[PDB]
Parts: sequence; C-alpha cells; structure tokens
Amino acid sequence: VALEGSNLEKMIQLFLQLDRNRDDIVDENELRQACAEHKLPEEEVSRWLDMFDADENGKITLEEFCRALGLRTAEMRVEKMEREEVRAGRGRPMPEDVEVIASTMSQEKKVEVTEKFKEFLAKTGGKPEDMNLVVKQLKDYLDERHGRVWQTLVLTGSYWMKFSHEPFMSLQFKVGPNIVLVWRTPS
Amino acid sequence: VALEGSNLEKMIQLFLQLDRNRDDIVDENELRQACAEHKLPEEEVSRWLDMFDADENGKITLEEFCRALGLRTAEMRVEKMEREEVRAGRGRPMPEDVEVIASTMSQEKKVEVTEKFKEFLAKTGGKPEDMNLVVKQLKDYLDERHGRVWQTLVLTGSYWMKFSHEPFMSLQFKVGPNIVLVWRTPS
Repeated sequence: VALEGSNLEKMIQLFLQLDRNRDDIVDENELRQACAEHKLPEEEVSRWLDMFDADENGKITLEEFCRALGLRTAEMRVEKMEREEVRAGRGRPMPEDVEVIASTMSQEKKVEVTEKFKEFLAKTGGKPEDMNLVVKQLKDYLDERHGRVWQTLVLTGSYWMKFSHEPFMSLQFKVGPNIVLVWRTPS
Repeated sequence: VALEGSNLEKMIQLFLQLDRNRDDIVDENELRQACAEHKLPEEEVSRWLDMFDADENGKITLEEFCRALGLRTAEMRVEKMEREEVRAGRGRPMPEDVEVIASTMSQEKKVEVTEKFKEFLAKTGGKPEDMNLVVKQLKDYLDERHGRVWQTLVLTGSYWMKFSHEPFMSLQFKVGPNIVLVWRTPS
C-alpha cells in the first residue's frame, strides 16, 4: 500500500522492503525497478545507484547503502522493523492530546518523542518561561538517544515552514496551544 | 567594532581579520593572541587549533583552516570582504521595516535575505494561503545562491528554539506581523 516522503526517503523505504534480515543484501536492479514503479525520477535513481559499491552479483549490502547515504545501519535496522510492525497490523495510538501535523518518523519514534515532550512539560508547569527548559530537555533527549543534531522548536500561533532533514527524522505536532517541530540534520 | 556569535564564529572572524596577504596565510601565534585578547576560552581554541596541519612554520592557510573546520573556502573569501566593508564604515542599510532579532550573518547577506523575503511576499498579497509559497521561494533561492541546505520558517506568535547552524549562516528577523527564521545546516 501507500509510500510517502521525499525521493531519497522513498528509495530507502523500498530498499528496506526488499532487504531480508538474514543477509541484508538488495539487488541493484530490483531496487531500480521498484523505484521506477513508484515514479521516482530516472536520473536521480541512476545517480544514487552509481554511489553504491555493489558486489560482483550486483547486490548492495545494507551497510554499504547506509554508508554511501550518510545513514546509521543500526538505526535503519530498527526503522525497518518499526515500519514492518505497523504494516503487519500492530499499530499503537499516539499519546493522549497529541495531534500530529506532519511526520516522516516511524510510529514508535513518534510515540517516543511526543511522550517525552509531555513528560518534560508536566514537570515545569508549561509557562512561557519554562518553555526554554522544555525545549532544551527535548533536544538533549533527541541528541543523545537518537544521534545528533536535532533542530527543536516550540511555538504558538500560525507558522509556515520549508525545511530539510535527514531521512525519517522529522515530526511536527500539537499539544493544546503548543506546536512542536523537531528534525535531525548532520553533525 | 565587536565580534559576535559562538566562540567558533568569533575565532573565524578573527582569522579573517588577520588574513591580510595575497597568500591567505595566518600566523597561528597571532590567532591565539587575538583569541586571548577577546577572552575566548583556551580549552575550545586549543581543540580547534589542533585540527589544523600547520606547516611547522606556525602558519595556517585559509584553505587548511576551512577544510579542518568544515567551511567553504570561497564563502569565507566573500565573508571577509563583506565584514571588512562594514568595519570600514561602508555597510548597507537594512531595508525598511526589517527588525533583526538575532544573526551572525554578514550585513550584505542580511540585506539580501530580508529584501528577498519582502519581494517574494509582495508578489503574493501576503495572505496565509500564499505564505507556503513565500517560504518555499525563499528556501529555494537560498539553497541555490548560498548553498544547501536552508531551514526557513515564518511565524505569527511566540517561539522557543534550540537549533544548530553553520558558522555565520543564521538570521532571525521581523517584518510587520511576520517573524522569519532562516539558517543553514550541512548537506
């Protein structure tokens, strides 16, 4: 069923769907064909394929794929399973009063981030002077548990945003009057 | 005139001010002296200064400095020129109605960015259905003319932010009811 995100994220999702835990190896041609059948630009995919060092059989290991794209293989193993989980029917609710605006995160990670924001907010009382502390605590949690470096914002009122982030690392949500925007970038 | 920004940004500004020869050569002892005069902490300066492969003649070239620090050499050449203009009393005024909240951008880039936001906004009518297009135009302009990748936000209301940006590449400003946040992250 449906597949979502930027072109690079869709290629990564398709690689993870073809990948099998037993060997973590994906056929280059099968990856290209799946990208074609999901309408990705031909030039872009061919340019990505040239970045991957395939073996003599034309197979890309998950490690080589992540290395070439600046991804963390251990993290992509977890993403693979957390996405399979929801496709298999084992989805979870979001925590109470969480409204997701947009996201590229796996569902488990969405629960993790929104529950930590609610926990940090509950300890400070949610006044504007306490919001700097909440933002710093949420950024610290994200930087440590999910790698550096995270852009972290809380705002009230209306907003419009065009932004760039590492694959699957972005989430925009609302709890009451607070809008929370988090995403990861390199370094 | 006064240094601004992070310790790393201040050390880079000092490097560019010291670089006053045709070969882009800076004397490492002179750089340390400037950092000491500007009360930059020794622990951080020493960590950065060890990232450079000084020639054993105690000299660092702009190119070596930029490579060790993850800066684009051509951008730093232009940054030096723009900052010196301001030091010389020859900077541009900010355009009408622009209130700068925080920035480590050079003055000429601050003028260009806030000017471009006003022009993109003036060609739409300023309505909320049109602001997604304003933000997209600004981000695309910045990505192309000043390198990838730019984060771009327009907001009405209040905000709290912890974020990370490349040296000199961040600007927050207000024009009328709109607060505009822009900054660049790697890649």
